[PDB]
Amino acid sequence: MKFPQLCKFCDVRFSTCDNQKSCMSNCSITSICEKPQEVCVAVWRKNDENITLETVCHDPKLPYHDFILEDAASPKCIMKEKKKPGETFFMCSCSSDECNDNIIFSEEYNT
Amino acid sequence: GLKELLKELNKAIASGDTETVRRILEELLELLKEAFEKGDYDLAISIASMAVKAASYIGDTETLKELLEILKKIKEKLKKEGDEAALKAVERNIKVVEKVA
Repeated sequence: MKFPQLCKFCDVRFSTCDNQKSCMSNCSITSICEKPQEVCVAVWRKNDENITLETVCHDPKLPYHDFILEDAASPKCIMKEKKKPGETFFMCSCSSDECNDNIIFSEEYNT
Repeated sequence: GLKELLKELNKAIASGDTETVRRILEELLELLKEAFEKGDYDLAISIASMAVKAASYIGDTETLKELLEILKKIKEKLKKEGDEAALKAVERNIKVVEKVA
């Protein structure tokens, strides 16, 4: 028996996340996932000037927004772009607690 | 503060440090009572999620039953409120706890 992940789970919210290497979800609800196999998911969408961020739990056996989850086993929510007409769409999935609170578009590097 | 407590909780669970888990659980329960009494139900749900994990790890059935009780109170309030994500979260947490309390 596996204790489920804890995830941000605000569903779809308006967001200020834009032109940033990483963003905090600004979601005030951390839920236990219902099912032990579920992972955390974040979906960032920009349609014209309207930015949304969706935070949920999801079973990676299933598509989400008709896309297959990528590297759901990763502890970090690494955003990747998907092809969606009429908007900019990025998604990530991850398997550490509250990992969809810290959405990563790019890392910082020591040089 | 709560992000750091979660990090510390998971480090302790991973390493078998039951004493740290028990200490963090006590802190979470205090934070939960404060959030609940202030009517900050999103925060209360959030804290409760963490407390349920900690109490589960150490097998603290009595605390799990206390958490179920406070979650049911939160649900009673949110049923009236029209914040669907919060209501769904409290309900999701109740179903998880009901496996162990």
